[PDB]
Amino acid sequence: MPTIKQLIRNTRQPIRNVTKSPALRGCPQRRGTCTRVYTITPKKPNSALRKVARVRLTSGFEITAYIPGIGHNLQEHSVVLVRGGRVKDLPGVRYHIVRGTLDAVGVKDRQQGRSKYGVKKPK
Amino acid sequence: MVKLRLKRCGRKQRAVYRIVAIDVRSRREGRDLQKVGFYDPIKSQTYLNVPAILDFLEKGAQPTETVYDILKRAEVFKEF
Amino acid sequence: ADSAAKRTRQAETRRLRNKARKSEVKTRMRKVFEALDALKKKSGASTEELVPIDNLIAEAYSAIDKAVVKGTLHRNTAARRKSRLARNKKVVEIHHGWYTPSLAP
Amino acid sequence: MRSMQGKVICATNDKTVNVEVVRLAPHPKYKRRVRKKKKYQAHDPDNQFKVGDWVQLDKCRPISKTKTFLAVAPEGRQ
RNA sequence: UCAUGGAGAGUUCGAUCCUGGCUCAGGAUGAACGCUGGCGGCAUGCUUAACACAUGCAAGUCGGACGGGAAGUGUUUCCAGUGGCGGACGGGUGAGUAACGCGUAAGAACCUGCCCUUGGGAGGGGAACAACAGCUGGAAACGGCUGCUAAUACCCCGUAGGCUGAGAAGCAAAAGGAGGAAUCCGCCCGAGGAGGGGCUCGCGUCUGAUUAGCUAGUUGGUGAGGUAAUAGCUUACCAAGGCGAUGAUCAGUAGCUGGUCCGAGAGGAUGAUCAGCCACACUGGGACUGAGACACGGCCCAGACUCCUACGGGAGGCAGCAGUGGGGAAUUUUCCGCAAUGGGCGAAAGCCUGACGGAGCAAUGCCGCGUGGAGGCAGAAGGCCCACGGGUCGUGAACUUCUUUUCCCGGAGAAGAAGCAAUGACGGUAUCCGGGGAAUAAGCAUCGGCUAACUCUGUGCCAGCAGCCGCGGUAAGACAGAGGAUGCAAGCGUUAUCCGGAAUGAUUGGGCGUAAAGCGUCUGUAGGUGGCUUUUUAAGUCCGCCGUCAAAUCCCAGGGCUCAACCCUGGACAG
Repeated sequence: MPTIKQLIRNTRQPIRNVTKSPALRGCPQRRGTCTRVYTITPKKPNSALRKVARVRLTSGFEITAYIPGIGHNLQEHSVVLVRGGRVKDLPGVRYHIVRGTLDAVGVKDRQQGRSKYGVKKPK
Repeated sequence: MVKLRLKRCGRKQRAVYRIVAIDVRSRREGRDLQKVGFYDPIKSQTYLNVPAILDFLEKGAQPTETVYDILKRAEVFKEF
Repeated sequence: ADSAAKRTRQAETRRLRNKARKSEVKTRMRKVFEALDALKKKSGASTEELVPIDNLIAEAYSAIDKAVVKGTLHRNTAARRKSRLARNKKVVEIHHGWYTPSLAP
Repeated sequence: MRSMQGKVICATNDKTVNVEVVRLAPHPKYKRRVRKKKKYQAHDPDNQFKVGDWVQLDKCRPISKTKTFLAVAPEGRQ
């Protein structure tokens, strides 16, 4: 790439920081409607039953979001609040569900790091 | 014309005023050909820059009320 | 009526001045129309030229009458009256420019 | 300001000449000196310019949409 | 002297070097959510649906222009109407607009009420139109005949350093009011200036060639018109031009800039509040008056939509401030005041300003402050862990004294307001003085490596965690709990967006034998670069001077708020 004419045509441009969440497309976290609350398995090295809610969003997408924590109240057609963040083990799950927010209760009996799970103080 | 007038330049409850000779149609905090004067009503000085006020009053930009009152404190008024 | 009108008062006065200015600009178009009309006739078939200019000059004076009168009232700026009086005397200078008054710079 | 000297392109219009104006310009991000051509319509009531002569453009009153210059002559100090 | 700036780590492999990608450590948000929440100062507060809008208010004023009437009994306050300016400013939003719209820098063909300077003028007449009185139509909204009236309201004649025209010639104006006067505010015609606009042009102004031709008032010329002014602005005829592979045309996106944030730097992204310019005002399209609009709260028409109707018809534009509803993860009070400041009007008095000045709510942000200070036998009670010796929570607490920022209970009490006095929404706020009293006040992440912090109990590829690597199949420094520790602190975390790191788009700063990559080779157009000497102009280049790049911001130095944040004054390199 000489300074003359292969480069005052253009070098090229890198695209963007590609969006790591194609939904949520305004901004960070977005209200959701539960459609399925099924349970899938990770890839080969792990072994678990991870419990994800496939959730329709208010944006216009439908997307399978993970449910953190131990206990979960989430039945059919409830309302959640999804956020970004890639669960590695599950192919397709791109998102999380916030706990302690609207119609998704905090986890049962947790006393270490409660702000990630929406549990008020005991004691 | 131009109307020599103050503009509020300070925080809340402060009232540090500039004397600017802007066109009268502008909003009260706009832009000037030459920002001539100062007025600090709490307690401080008032730089005036007499030759430029005589330039604009010599041209005929009438001032407002209290700008004229500041101009009546000092002996600025000469009709030449 | 209401205690404050303030803009319908405007629109009333705008209706009135619409009537007056519409009307008397139309008077100006009529008198310029007659001047250019008779000039067209004496360009067409007159056969004696330096004599009948008194009528064209008379109606042209009425044209300069209503032109400048409507220059006094605010419906015509300067360089409107200048452009149209200059228009009429362009036309007169052309009708004499074809023929018997010889004019050269 | 400056005039804009430049070659006459094609004068198949009365009182009207197209003029290439060649202008060096620093390209912004990369620091060379790229030429850009821009051709204009100039006025001449004399229309005494053939193809290929080179004139100087000076701003005047706009004559048409594009014709906003009249070109007379360069100085010629070699 | 200048320098005030550049950090790495993990992951390919049994290991090693390397290329290369991902991920993190750093800042910033107009932010959102979770947990927790003492105060103060200053900012900020629909990013989304330019999506509809209930209610009130957001633009008036002038009786010293004029006529009437309606309270008060010579005297004054008001008033619908005709007039005068103001409604084109101020406020709000960014849908459009890739374009002289903006930014910067020149130019000539113009206009300009209010504002200064300046030369001259204001004789004479006359007709009505509102108002009003009567009749009458309508639920309302509005009207309709009949008469009448005044003026700074209209019309005519004369007169004019103006205009038209080559000249000849013609053409054109006025208004009075206040006051006893004095005089002042005016009016008409000119001539300048300032400021404000209207135009034109150089340069800068996003991506896409899987959009290659476009353009026929199109690009010129003349004549006729037109505009405040130049102009295909418009029209008839003639010429065939004009733009484009340096991206025309089309499609898509986007208000722009002082600036903000990042970066060592070059520059990358972006345009909230602050400020300047543009555009829009329910969606479209028109014109009217005025100096100035094609006018947010003007008019007329069409379209869609909501309200009223007595069914014939009317009325309406919150993207003004507050507010409601919807959408959204998410953005407030249907507040006080014209005291200041700035507008508009008026001779003044004053009036009106949801601009603006304040107040309220919200840790939304930046800054400051507190939750105690000093001592505390090294003796006890307890949690957790222990080679059962003990260790550690731990001077921590308990406990003794000191103090009161804050808290409560009382007193005082501002400037802000302008030399005639009076004039404060804020507010009895800020600040100060006195009386108790440690009293009223600490959480949230993390502890496998990056990355500071670790052991124990339970679970047994389950529950789960996770930013990347990956932990989890019986003793887990990675899950869950406890203890302890770490880092932060009225905050702490997660997420999203942007830059850094990233030399991972490279001018500074990369590569092409084998890692991704040299066309199969060759001719050659456009274009790019180019031998030596001498001479000339100076376009580039360099130096001086000058103009400008608004103010605010950033940098330096002072100054003010008890400091800081923030505010203010002056100065300037760059470029």
